[PDB]
This record gives sequence, C-alpha cells and structure tokens, in this order.
Amino acid sequence: ICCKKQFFVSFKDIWNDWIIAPSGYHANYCGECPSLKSCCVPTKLRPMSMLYYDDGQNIIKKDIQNMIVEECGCS
Amino acid sequence: LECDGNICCKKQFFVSFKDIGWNDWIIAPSGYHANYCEGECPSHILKSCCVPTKLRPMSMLYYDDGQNIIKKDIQNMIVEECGCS
Amino acid sequence: ETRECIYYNANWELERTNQSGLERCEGDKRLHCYASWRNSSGTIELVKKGCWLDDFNCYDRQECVATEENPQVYFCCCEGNFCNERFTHLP
Amino acid sequence: ETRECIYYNANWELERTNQSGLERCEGEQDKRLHCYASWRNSSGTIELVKKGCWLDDFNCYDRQECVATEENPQVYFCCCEGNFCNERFTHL
Repeated sequence: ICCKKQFFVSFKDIWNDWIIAPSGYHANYCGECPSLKSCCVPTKLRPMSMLYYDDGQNIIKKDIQNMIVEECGCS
Repeated sequence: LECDGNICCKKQFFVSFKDIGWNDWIIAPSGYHANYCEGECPSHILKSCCVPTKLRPMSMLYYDDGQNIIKKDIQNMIVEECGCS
Repeated sequence: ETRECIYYNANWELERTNQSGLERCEGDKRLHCYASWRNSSGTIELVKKGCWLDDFNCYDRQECVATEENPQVYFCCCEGNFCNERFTHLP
Repeated sequence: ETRECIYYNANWELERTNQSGLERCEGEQDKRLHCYASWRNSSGTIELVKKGCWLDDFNCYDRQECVATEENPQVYFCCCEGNFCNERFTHL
C-alpha cells in the first residue's frame, strides 16, 4: 500500500558551491496502488526556502515551490 | 506532450468560476485552466501513470471573509506539464 | 530588460507595505500588470495596482481596460511596463 | 501564531527593495516559520548580505538564537525560530 518513505538528500552529494543554504532537505518519495491504472504518486507538496547564487556572485533567497513531498496517494 | 488527437497527453480545459459558484468571492480572473493529464504510459525497467510534472501559479483578486480585497499569486493552481511515473 | 509596474496599496498601512511607487515582477512566461478600483458615485477609489502573472486575458493588451459593465471592484489587465499607470473602462 | 523578522538586503537598490526594517512572515496553515541572517565575515569586518523570513527548515528547529554553524564558509548563514530572532547573530 502507498507509503510516504522519508528520503533525505545532500548538495555536495549532487551544488554545494551553488546553494548557500540549506545543506540538504528532507525530500521523501512515494507503494502499491490497485485498479483505469493507479500509481503511488505524490498528492501533497511543500515549498522550501533557499539561499543560493543568481548567476555571477548574486545572492538570492526565494521560497521554491513543490520541492518537498508531503503526502502520497493513488493516481 | 501537446494533446490534439493515445500517450501521456495534457488536455487543456477552461473553467468559469461562475460554473462552479465562486464568481461571487473571486473578482479576477473570471476563470482558470483546469488542465489534466490523460494518456497511456510505457512500462517500467513497476507501473507508470500519466501525471502532472509541472505546476504554475495564477494571480487572483478576491475577497476574504472580512469583505476585504486581497491580491495573491496562488501557487499550483494550473497544470503545466504531464509525464509518466 | 523584462517587466516593471506601477504599485499601489490602498490598505498599505495595516498591510505594512508602501502606499505606492513601483513594483518589479519576476516569473519564461509573460508578465502583466493590473489595476483595481471603484467607480461609485463620481469617484474613482484605487484599490490595488501591481504585477500580474501570465493571464491570457492580458496578452497583447497595451492598454489597461476594464471590459465588465456594472462591477463593484473594477479591474484591468495589461502587458508592457508601467502600462497600469492609466486605466479606462468600456463594455 | 504570527512571526515577524528583521529584513535586510545589501543589494536593496538594484532589487528595488527597502534596505531594512521588519518583514512579517506569512506561511503555511500549520507549518513553522523561522528567520535567517546571511553575511560575510571575511576581513574581521562583517558584511550583511541578507536577513529575512524562512519557511519551515529543520536546521532552524527550536533554535532561539541565530548561530552560523559551518566552519569558515565564504557566506555565513544562521537559522532561528521566534520573532526578530535574527537581529543578533554569531558563529560557533
């Protein structure tokens, strides 16, 4: 049955020099869905704040949307 | 990706806020794009459904309870792009 | 470089905002501007003005115009910097 | 409840923003609201980069003081919860 697993990621692991903060984020991922087809997809999302660079030493801060998976469900 | 005619399509549908009952509390716009993702999706390697892969916001001018006008850019109220799980 | 508009917050004080000046929009998709006012008994009371996000009803519209006939809050949309400084009404 | 925080933008001009003052953080229904401060302590002199609201991060949880943790970065950053908490910042 569809389940919200908690997967956390890193930035040097993938941007460590690009993104000032945070260092990483609780990302999470989505289980078994029944019969019309059903896949365990994300149903709820949260934004996350970021302190990174613009393009050429320009620091920025914006609340990026749909970057964290809050609650999964069936399609 | 388009959607004219099979595969993961993004159907484009408009909605009047009147046809839903919200025309009274929403000043602008008069409606929005209820787009959805319909289409067959290849096989994995489990399964794959045609779901949204992209959401865009919409600007609205509406009244809140206290009868006072707000203008907010409502996030994720428009399905922009579809893809397979 | 891309989009800048006239700003105006009739309720600026409680909302802890500027009462006016100019707002610079971010977004590639189109960037518009709006203007909301009241036309009740020979008086035009500004409600709001600022940046408006990609509304098709606002495309290729160089002039901010209210098309609706008998509204309590008027509204006009437009594409093109500071285009919302001036606003008119038809039907 | 409500949350306010000291605001700052060293580049307020080009960006067309107030240079400082408070910023009320409005957010998600039941989610927490924090504050941030970023700067560059490179010479022995401190440079305010930015200061503002911040949306639910875990690095900010239950921290009543804005403390920059990472050692020797080009850009220091600190996260805290509780109003105006970002006015005063430090490194550790």
